[PDB]
Amino acid sequence: IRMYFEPGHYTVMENCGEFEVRVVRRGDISTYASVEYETQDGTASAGTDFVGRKGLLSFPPGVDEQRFRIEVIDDDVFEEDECFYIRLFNPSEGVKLAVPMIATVMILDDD
Ligand SMILES: [Ca+2]
Ligand SMILES: [Ca+2]
Ligand SMILES: [Ca+2]
Ligand SMILES: [Ca+2]
Repeated sequence: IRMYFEPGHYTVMENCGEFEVRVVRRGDISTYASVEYETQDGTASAGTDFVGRKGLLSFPPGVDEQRFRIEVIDDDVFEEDECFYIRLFNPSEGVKLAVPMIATVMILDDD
């Protein structure tokens, strides 16, 4: 069992409100599996550019992907391109992560 981000890169608009992130499970599909994710600060900041999130992604037997939305924080203040990262971790017993196993998000400014 392998798990990774697909898409691994996300290009998002500051006005976009929310975007879906997607993690995929490959190999044996027949057993329950899970992986934890957590946003991580980059040149973009939790609290000011996006709202931080940590979670558990559960894959029941038979399901090979999980999606989750992340909220982008809009404002009226000019910036240039900025990144933050979502990272995977604590995969359940059978699981080994593959690349990408950290997703990259660029917030394109609009102001
Ligand atoms: Ca910023
Ligand atoms: Ca911003
Ligand atoms: Ca804006
Ligand atoms: Ca802005």
